Amino acid sequence: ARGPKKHLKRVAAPKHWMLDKLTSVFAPRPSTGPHKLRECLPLIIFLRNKLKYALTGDEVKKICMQRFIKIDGKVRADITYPAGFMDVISIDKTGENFRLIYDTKGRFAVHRITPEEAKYKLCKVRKIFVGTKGIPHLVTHDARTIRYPDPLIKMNDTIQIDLETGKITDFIKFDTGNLCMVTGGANLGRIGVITNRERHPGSFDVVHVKDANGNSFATRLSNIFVIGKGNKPWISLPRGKGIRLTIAEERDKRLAAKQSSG
Amino acid sequence: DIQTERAYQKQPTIFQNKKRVKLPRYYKNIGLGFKTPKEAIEGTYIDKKCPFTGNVSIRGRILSGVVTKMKMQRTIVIRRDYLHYIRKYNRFEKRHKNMSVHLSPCFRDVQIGDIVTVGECRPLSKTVRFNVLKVTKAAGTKK
Amino acid sequence: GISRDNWHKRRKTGGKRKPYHKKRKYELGRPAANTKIGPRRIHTVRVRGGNKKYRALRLDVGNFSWGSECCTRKTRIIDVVYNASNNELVRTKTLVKNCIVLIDSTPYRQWYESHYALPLGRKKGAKLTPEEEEILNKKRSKKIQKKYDERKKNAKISSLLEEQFQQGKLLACIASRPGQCGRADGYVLEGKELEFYLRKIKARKG
RNA sequence: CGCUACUACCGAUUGGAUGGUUUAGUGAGGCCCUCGGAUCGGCCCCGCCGGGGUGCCCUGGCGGAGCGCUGA
RNA sequence: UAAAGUUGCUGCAGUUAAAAAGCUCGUAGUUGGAUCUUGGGAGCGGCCGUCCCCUGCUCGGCGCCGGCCCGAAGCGUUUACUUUGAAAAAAUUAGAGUGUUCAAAGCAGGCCGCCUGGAUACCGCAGCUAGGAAUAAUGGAAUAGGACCGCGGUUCUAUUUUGUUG
RNA sequence: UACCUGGUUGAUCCUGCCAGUAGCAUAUGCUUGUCUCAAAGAUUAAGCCAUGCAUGUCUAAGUACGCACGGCCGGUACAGUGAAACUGCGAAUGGCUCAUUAAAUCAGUUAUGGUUCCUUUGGUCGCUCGACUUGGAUAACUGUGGUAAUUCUAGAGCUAAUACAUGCCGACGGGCGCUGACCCCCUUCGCGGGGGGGAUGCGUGCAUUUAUCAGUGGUGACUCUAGAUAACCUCGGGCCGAUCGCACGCCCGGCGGCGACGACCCAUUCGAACGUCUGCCCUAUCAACUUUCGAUGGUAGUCGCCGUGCCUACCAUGGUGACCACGGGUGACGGGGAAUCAGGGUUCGAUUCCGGAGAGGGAGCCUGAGAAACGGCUACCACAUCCAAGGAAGGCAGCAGGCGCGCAAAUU
RNA sequence: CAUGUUGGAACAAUGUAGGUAAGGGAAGUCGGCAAGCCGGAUCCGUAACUUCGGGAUAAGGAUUGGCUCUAAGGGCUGGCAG
Repeated sequence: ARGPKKHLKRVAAPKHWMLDKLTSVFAPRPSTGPHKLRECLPLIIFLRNKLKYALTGDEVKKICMQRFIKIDGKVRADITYPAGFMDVISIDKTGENFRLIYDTKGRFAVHRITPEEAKYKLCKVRKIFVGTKGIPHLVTHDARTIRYPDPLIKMNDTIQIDLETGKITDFIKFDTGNLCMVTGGANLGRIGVITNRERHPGSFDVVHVKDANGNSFATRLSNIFVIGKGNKPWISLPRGKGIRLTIAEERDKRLAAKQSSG
Repeated sequence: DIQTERAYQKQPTIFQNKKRVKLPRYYKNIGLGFKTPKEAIEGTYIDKKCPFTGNVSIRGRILSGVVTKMKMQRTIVIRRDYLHYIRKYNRFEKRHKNMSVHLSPCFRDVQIGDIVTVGECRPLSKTVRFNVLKVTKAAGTKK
Repeated sequence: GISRDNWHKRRKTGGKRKPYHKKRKYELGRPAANTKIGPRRIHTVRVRGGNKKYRALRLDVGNFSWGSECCTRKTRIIDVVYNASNNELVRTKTLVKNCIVLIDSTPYRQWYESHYALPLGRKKGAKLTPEEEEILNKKRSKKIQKKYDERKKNAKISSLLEEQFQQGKLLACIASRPGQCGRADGYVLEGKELEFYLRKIKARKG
């Protein structure tokens, strides 16, 4: 091509959307927004595939044009709006909120939370930008440029904004002992404690993270998002607690409920 | 010394006509834990494509080879030998890529056969994309 | 039109590339400003990203920074003396970056006498009969002559500069791209910078 | 050696036709610089002279030119 | 394409069947002798089997009281090799889950509203990563221009300190 | 399934091939009851195309005086509906094809600290110390037309803005720089010598240009981001809202909720381009290639959005090559993949997913964030259409269809 | 030196000796006969064939004035001056 792209093929729709092969040629190519193309979940897919509020494509547009859906504390009219990690969909009528969290597998978890919890979202600062009059800024993972920050917020740290206003409340310093959501690689959604900061001048720095069962792994620093201090997360975690038991344990644990039902 | 070119040869950052009553020399640490040599700090040379006394930032890859030609001025030819695995004939084959590399004049007494570390940067010229980061002396060679 | 393509020309080896695509629009070149010394003429060119680039084509004015005590005005550009790129850029009086130009001295002679309280150049015995610049040198209070008294000991300018003021024509270096930005801005040569470029004026003369 | 069938090869014809890159030459065209200036204006300043301030000004129906400025 | 071990890396043939240059030299190319790290303690099950210790120099805690014991950090002959981790588009392929009526397929569906699906593997070479150090490469000192050591002196040096002031 | 078998001989044992043998995927033959999936003008001709369609689009919310329609409470214009038209956006996606193209493309890997980027999303929008709303057109319309002809347009009369331009005051009283009249003190007999108050003038945001000074925040490393000063400001111009919609509230003409659109800058998102490292089929009946038409470096620019011989000036005499350079061929887009397959391999990939190229052949451009666009234009070349002979219009390697070529391929 | 052993006046045909011709271009003619083109130098480039010497100024191109500079190439006296 010779510019931007309007269409995305269904066969090039990313792995975790779970969009099938036989029904459609195209996917919902997300609107441009705070999250990347492959790293979001479009509102359309979440509202009809992940929840079955709608069947067809028209019925999703017939919901958000009554202005019901409210992603991270503001109403967005856009069936293909990129809803990414930590983003809270406050569907106001059913009495249900939805914080988009990475499951133990690659998928974004269908995760109901309380409005008391929904009041804030968690955000990873990407760089400490200083403005034009010695006024610093903080670029979050989801584009939330927040200025007059705390100078002790480094550029791996995660913060706590307020959805009603949009200003820093609490922050986690990037230290070993703090919890971690792994936002990339084959360990996408493993929740462990950081226990090694391995530095490399020039190339990418790798970070070793250990699960609550003691199942250790590693991930390059660009794909880790801290969600707590100690083994105590600030959010509500999906069921299984992002443990990622192996295929042979999943097999028995599927059967352990299958046989116990009759 | 310098200034047998047409334009006035200087470093574009340091100012050298300030009122009073050895020049103030620009040098930066190159990064990657490489030592900035004595002759780059003490010396009287001036080069925009030198990574010590110039505007060129070392980013991406750090490679190494052996110096083969030193007849281009303020730049050399290295030779990088490697083996290529063919999976049919479960054997290797001696290959080489002789890339053109910018030799900063701080690395003064270089001889051909010397082992040279290069650092990827922005394209200096048509074919030169690599500055010399350290020259280690060749196998043996007291003299 | 004219292009900057990295495929039309030869390899390291001297082998030639076959074209896989015809001239791309992003591989664009345009005809040069070749900007003159005349009364100001600056055309606007629309460039990549719908942004605005100012082709200076004729240009008399420009910003010239005095090196040593940082006085810079909107000064006239009277001649082009030396260009290290091409000696044909000098004759065809063209301003490009790293040009050795001549400018008006009197905007900076006006700053010196306001600040340093001494006549700069001025063949000795010459008198001002209107008598207004002599007001800008003399006629002060008691304790503020002291402010000038401690400034007269940092006054002695470079003797190579002083003769340029005495002729009324400062040697200056163009430090902007007039063809790109749309200004013939730069700075005034001092010390070893001037002592170099003065030799390349003697080298040309014979 | 002789008869036949077939297949390439040599072959005068400075053989012919298709591409390819290319010296030299002419050169459409767009684009660019530089001149140009067809026309279209809004004014100054004035005319026959209207409605108020005190022969001066302030506004309107309308009339030329020095085509005097200025812009596209 | 297999059959073709009749293209032969695995894996062919060259005395007489097709085939060793007439012979020798010879620079690329390929391949190159042996050689430098062994054995001991110790924890351990039924004489044997198994794990572990035999480099080096500031920030903080488990202290102990100018000195030690242990971690967080930078560096440490390299290379090939091996192992490990990262990173690796889906679809295809192998394959886990499930009666598309079976099947090729599909990613569905399953229970009396709820439950759980929509795993994982493989991805040659090159680059990243951290172990391993046999094998194969290579490097130290042989005019000692040598390592280990504090000495004696040399040139610019900018802070703990000569109350605010120079 | 890690497989063989017939054929030289009077007979033999070999070498050795011919031929069987099964898969595959093109075409063709004869045949065919059910039903479920499903290729399809790649191969020759990137040959030629009749005709139809394939990108257009209005909200409460830029503009609504077409009775084309319509409701009733006006005389404080507008009910509301709504073609045309202006405007804004899209038309650079998608589809199709495989002609080019052999370190090219492409794949894995990285870099952009060397650059751009409409929209989206989050910042920013009294930061600058100097009007209760301005100006004159044009379109639709009416009206008169020229032409064999077209999505050809002219002349004339009116009329709109989130179209085209000029521009205000509020904020706003001062603050910070250099200036300086002048103003109280002290110190020595007076000079000399040490600290203060301060009218006026000049300048004062961010964006942009140059130069200088200094060492908040971020990096493996900046000539980064800030900071201070000095100036600069493109008349073929940065911003610093003349914009519209709702329900409309509160109270001896002030204030206010929710939008919508626009905008300099900053990030972000979709990208895009330029680079890094390694990797490609056949050929030596291709052994030297490249270089005062850029070959390889250096310097200074021009130019570009940026890095760069990208292009010039001026130097230097380099640069690749038997580890196969350069040349030539390809019935060559590249990879994901496909077929076969004990293990190794061999062969294919036009083809739905990605990246690239191209729209008859080249070339040149406009508009725009983005195109060297072809369901855009301007040429030339090949081809071909309508014609009153003056002119005019064109681009199926979109979907169908049709001709041509063929062994070879579907419904206007 | 005095136009080659004479002058003057005209400016016809036909000559003899020089030229030039639109458009075509060897159709003229035994036959390109005669005429014409080409032509010097500098810078590129140069085929078959060859007895390897040649062919060769093969063929085929580009350039050339005037003016005004720049640089380069030397003697001579005591890595530089005169």
